Amino acid sequence: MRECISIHVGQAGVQIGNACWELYCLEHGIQPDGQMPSDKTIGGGDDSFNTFFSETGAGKHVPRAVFVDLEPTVIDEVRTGTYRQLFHPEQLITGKEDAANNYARGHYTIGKEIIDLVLDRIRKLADQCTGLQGFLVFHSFGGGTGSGFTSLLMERLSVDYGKKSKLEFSIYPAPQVSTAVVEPYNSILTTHTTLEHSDCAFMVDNEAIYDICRRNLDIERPTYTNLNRLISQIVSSITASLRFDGALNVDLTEFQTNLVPYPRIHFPLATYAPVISAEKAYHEQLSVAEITNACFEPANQMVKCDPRHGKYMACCLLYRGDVVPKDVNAAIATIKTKRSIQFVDWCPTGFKVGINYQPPTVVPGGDLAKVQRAVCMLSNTTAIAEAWARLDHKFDLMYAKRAFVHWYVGEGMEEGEFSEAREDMAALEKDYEEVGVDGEE
Amino acid sequence: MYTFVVRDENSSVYAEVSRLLLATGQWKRLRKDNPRFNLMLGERNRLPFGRLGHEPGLVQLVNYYRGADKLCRKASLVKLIKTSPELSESCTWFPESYVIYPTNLTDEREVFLAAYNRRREGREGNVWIAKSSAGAGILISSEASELLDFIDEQGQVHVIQKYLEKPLLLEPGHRKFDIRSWVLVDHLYNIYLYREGVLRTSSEPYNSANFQDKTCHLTNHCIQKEYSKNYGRYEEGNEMFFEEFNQYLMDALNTTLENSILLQIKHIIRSCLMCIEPAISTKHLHYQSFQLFGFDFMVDEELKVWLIEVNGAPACAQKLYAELCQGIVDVAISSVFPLAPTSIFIKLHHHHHH
Amino acid sequence: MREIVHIQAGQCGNQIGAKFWEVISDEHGIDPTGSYHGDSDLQLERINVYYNEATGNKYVPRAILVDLEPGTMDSVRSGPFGQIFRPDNFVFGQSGAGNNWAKGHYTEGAELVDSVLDVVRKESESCDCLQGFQLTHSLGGGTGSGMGTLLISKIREEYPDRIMNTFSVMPSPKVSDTVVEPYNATLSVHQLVENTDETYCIDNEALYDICFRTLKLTTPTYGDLNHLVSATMSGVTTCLRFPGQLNADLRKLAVNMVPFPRLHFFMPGFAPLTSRQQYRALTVPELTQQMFDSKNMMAACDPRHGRYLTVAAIFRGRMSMKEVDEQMLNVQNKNSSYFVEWIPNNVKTAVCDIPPRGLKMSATFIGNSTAIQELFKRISEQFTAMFRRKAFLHWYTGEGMDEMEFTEAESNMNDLVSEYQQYQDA
Amino acid sequence: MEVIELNKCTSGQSFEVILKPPSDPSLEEIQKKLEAAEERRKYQEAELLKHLAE
Ligand SMILES: C=C/C=C\[C@H](C)[C@H](OC(N)=O)[C@@H](C)[C@H](O)[C@@H](C)C/C(C)=C\[C@H](C)[C@@H](O)[C@@H](C)/C=C\[C@@H](O)C[C@@H]1OC(=O)[C@H](C)[C@@H](O)[C@H]1C
Ligand SMILES: Nc1nc2c(ncn2[C@@H]2O[C@H](COP(=O)(O)OP(=O)(O)OP(=O)(O)O)[C@@H](O)[C@H]2O)c(=O)[nH]1
Ligand SMILES: Nc1ncnc2c1ncn2[C@@H]1O[C@H](COP(=O)(O)OP(=O)(O)CP(=O)(O)O)[C@@H](O)[C@H]1O
Ligand SMILES: Nc1nc2c(ncn2[C@@H]2O[C@H](COP(=O)(O)OP(=O)(O)O)[C@@H](O)[C@H]2O)c(=O)[nH]1
Ligand SMILES: [Ca+2]
Ligand SMILES: [Ca+2]
Ligand SMILES: [Ca+2]
Ligand SMILES: [Mg+2]
Ligand SMILES: [Mg+2]
Ligand SMILES: [Mg+2]
Repeated sequence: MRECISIHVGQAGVQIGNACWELYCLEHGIQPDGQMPSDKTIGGGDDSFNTFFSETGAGKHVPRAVFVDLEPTVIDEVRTGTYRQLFHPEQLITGKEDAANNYARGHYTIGKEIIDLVLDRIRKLADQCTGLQGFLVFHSFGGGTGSGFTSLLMERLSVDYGKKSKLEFSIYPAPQVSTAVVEPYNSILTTHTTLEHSDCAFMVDNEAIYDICRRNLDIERPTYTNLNRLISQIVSSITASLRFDGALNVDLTEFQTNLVPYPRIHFPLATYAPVISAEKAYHEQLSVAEITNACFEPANQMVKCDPRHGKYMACCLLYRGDVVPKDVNAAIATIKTKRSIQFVDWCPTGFKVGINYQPPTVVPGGDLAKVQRAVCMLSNTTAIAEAWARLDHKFDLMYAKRAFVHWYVGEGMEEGEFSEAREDMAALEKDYEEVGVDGEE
Repeated sequence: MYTFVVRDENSSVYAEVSRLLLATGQWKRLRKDNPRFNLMLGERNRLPFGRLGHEPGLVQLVNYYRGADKLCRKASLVKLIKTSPELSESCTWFPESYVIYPTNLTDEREVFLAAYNRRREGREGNVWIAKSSAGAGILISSEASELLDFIDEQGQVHVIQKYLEKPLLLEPGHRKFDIRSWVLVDHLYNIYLYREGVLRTSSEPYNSANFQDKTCHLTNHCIQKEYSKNYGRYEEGNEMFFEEFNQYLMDALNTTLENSILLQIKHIIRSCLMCIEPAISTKHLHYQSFQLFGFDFMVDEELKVWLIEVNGAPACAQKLYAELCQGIVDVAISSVFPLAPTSIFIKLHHHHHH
Repeated sequence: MREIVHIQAGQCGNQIGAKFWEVISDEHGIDPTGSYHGDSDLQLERINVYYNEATGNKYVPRAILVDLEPGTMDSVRSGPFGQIFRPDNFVFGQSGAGNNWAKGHYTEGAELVDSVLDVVRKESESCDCLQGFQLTHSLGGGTGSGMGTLLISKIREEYPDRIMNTFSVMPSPKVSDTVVEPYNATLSVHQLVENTDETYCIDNEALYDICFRTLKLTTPTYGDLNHLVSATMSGVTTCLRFPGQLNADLRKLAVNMVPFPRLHFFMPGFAPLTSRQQYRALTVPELTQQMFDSKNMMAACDPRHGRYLTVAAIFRGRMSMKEVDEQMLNVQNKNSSYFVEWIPNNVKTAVCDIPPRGLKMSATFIGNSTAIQELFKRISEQFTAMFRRKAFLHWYTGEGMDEMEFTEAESNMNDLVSEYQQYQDA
Repeated sequence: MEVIELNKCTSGQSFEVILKPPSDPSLEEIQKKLEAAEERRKYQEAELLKHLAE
């Protein structure tokens, strides 16, 4: 068994974190007070769930997690909430005033003053680990803390934990729920400085989740609560391999090995099905073929884009529930004869498949219906570069006029960091194009 | 009030579509870089499809299908036909073709020579034609050596295609021609064949003993108006329209345009577009597409129809601009953005059971 | 707790400020004696942003009242909620400022300003995490304008890393006390250009025209104008005073609204504006259309004469957020040309469940529009018409000012006008 | 369509199907960056206070 430490940064990171740990407790049979009746080894153990939970002598199962935010009110929810007994104070870190949606404020001005405290608290967790794998880092692109402090933290983690893997779960900005006009700046600045420090990053576009919640959960105006419950379901599918018995993606290194042959191109697309409303009075249960076919619909992707007009480098299918290999292979055969699926020439056309027999857990009284079988597909497709193109275009529009730039320079950032970051993104877009792509008539 | 942007100033068809939209009084044109449009009349090259369909509260439509280039490039069309089971290497309405990369750059040179050699041995007609999308640029020859060498002198991909030695010749004049069909595919992937086509004719008598002089061999409107003395002699602008061509077919061959030719044209159009539908359909996509295509056909003396190529950004015949452009607005645009007959189109559909 | 420290200076500043505290005290369920009598926890959740908690569960406005004569603050103290203010936070002289920026800024105001800063420090010292300051004042008089901008400069020196926000009443010949108002306002605008992060521009002629034309008040009083302003101030600060995601504090608001440091002058607006049919239900579509109607805006500038750099819209009351989003998207999608295209998604919308007293719903508009240049052009024209003849200058040179300072103020405001124009053409 | 590396346990199973074969900054440097930005904030603030002193 090898430990993983989760790090939740800023409002989005923290609130998504609270949704995930809630779901993990429900999946593992851990009560709000930390007790876990099914765990017969009191006060210790090296089971798969111990990758995410340590144990006290009193039998408390404590998340290997640190929460960090530059303002106290979101993390005060956690101190005060249903699972408050789960965490001890040293795991929750708050400042007094936030980064004001300003990467420079998060990275340089405030980050400089809190980074050593955060590393100290992380060090305390690492000292409990017999064989630390690395880190799972949750944050928004758009917030000043999620963008700026995370990139600082990622740099320092590479220094203090050089051999350790670092995965990201990143919330890509959507104007339908966004709170700052400058989020394109923050996104590109943080991507630039974090790029070399992250081994694999799962981007979730709030636009996609928002529209899935509206369309499939019939929620007229989704809240962060609706959004995060769905995000936690996807995160859980992705990390289930680290927390349950299995032979696929059983450690962080395997995520890179299976999904990322090209280091800079480390952003797999997640696709998830089925998403069914709990208020739906009559629901016909979807087959293995139907939920698998749904993995190739943009409407079910965590980022809207068109994989038909890109190339695959890798594809992983992660099932939960009543699924056997026979039905997966029958579904895949059919899908290949009907769908556009081009792999790059230097990779095999194939799928790595994981099945966990335990169907998805749902939060009691939540939006999601219990289903007999579900699947998360992780594919490294060049199509996800569409999201970088979108972001880079908005960045260009504002930067050409230097709109809002004085806010960043005012915190000690040089204007040159803007163009440097944008140049790095230009190369990233070109990398995707090289991998992915070959009037008056 | 619906909104749209124009990003191809060079398009006659969509200049007229734009003109019409404004005339409805219910469409407003924005600056070409305003993202809050309902409708994009896109640029021909590197249209940013990746930025479409991400505008909260705006249904967005564009006048190109991402991926249609597979059909609309010479080399891409050859590859698409040979590798698609629904079309296949034994497809009967497309001339034997090969993709050849200049030796200064897979490549079917040896496969071409083998087929070429077989014909040369069996006394068969052996005139092939070299051409490429990078042209205005064409070479017709019965010698493989000339064909392959002409391509090396260039730096772009080429296609060597079997030259139809037995074309249908119009009389009087003993002259060659090709048929242009305009096809509109809407956002639901309804395939609409414009009822009016045009025959782009050669005003020079066809001569099989001289491929050196290409004016009697190439029916392109530009070439005829430039290098042909008899331009406009038989018909205005070397364009014969379907009514006259039908009357000719009745008079001369005791048949009809519909029977002898259009059945095959409709078959070919539907085969091509249904083949790539899965690759390009926007049915469940966050933005929608339509596109106007220009299919080019040749007819041989046995009244067999051959596909020559598909154009992704066609112009129209002057006399037909108004009708077709109104047709575009009615079926492609107002279908998505309704305003506050006897269609001009033939909906191509067929569901044979087996 | 992100505390805001409120300052109100001079006659206009104190009359509007008093009305403002009356209005938001009613919203938070605070009675005139500082006792809480509300029925919703939403009322207290962010109450500490504007109020301190005294002994006996009393809430006291974090407010400093400043004047160079005692009259208006006497009236405030004798007014409805006058006893709610901290007695030590009344800071005043006796000689007045005579509608004279120089008296406010350099002579009379100078003698008083340190005592004001002492009270400002006392309030700041007890803040757990001070956001910054909001000042209410007029630009056309002497105390609010001259001493108000002196205060702002000294506050910036002592608190350089805190946000400075003003509600600034711009003079108009149509609703005017003295002919020197354009002098006082031109002098003050240069101060605001350099030393505030956000300035809400309230034109007295706009207020008057709303009262006369739309509200059908035959003879509007300063009292009528001030209730409009108070309602607007309540709306624009809703995001600071109640739970919310968007523009929830002064700095995040500035980062969203101010793309260039000098262009931080906002046009506010309020809906509904209804004449005494007053019981008629208002719809979201109607709120939205009126909120964006030039007639509902308070800078007397035609929005169609310029472009929006950024817009914040706040809706209050129980309503469909789905419909709000739809209606806001409609306004932008149907008049997209009036929003600069080089700041994507530059219109932000907030919804708060608690509506103003006596309304089912309301909407407040904050626009950073280049059309605000018309306001400064008007002031500049009135300034020059007098200054070219050096008319009325002796009132100022008698306090030690020289003509060169007027020349520089003039140049500064014309520079500001030019800066707006370049982004209107961008 | 070859299945490979089939692994089974009580909690589930995993395998691979192939349809077709193929054809940092040091602590010191981070420090200097953070201190350089802090220095620039100090300079800008010093300049402001000078302006206000005048
Ligand atoms: C002159 C119009 C007075 C009232 C109107 C009928 C309207 O009242 C209702 N209930 O719809 C209000 C909202 C008007 O549209 C406003 C323009 C009135 C306005 C703010 C100012 C006038 C210039 C001024 O004469 C003032 C003394 C008159 C009435 C105020 O007591 C109305 C209340 O004032 C508020 O602060 C809240 C928004 C809310 O409680 C509001 C009902
Ligand atoms: N999915 C999801 N997105 C969120 C949540 N909270 C914030 N966001 C998104 O995150 C971006 C704003 O960043 P935040 O995480 O709120 O900012 P922060 O990291 O706290 O940084 P500062 O507040 O600027 O110090 C916007 O795009 C929001 O839509 C959440 O709970 N779930
Ligand atoms: N295989 C073939 N056999 C006989 N004639 C051919 C031929 N290929 C091309 N031609 C002649 O050459 C002309 C141009 O060919 P092609 O269509 O491939 O290039 P192009 O795109 O420049 C003209 P267009 O697309 O407008 O028809 C055709 O109109 C036809 O008359
Ligand atoms: N809206 C409003 N404007 C006022 C009020 N009192 C004065 N004014 C305006 O304020 C300016 C005069 O400044 P005033 O505040 O009286 O001078 P001060 O006491 O020296 O600050 C002129 O533009 C007046 O029109 C008021 O109560 N409400
Ligand atoms: Ca144990
Ligand atoms: Ca590393
Ligand atoms: Ca004195
Ligand atoms: Mg935050
Ligand atoms: Mg062509
Ligand atoms: Mg007065």
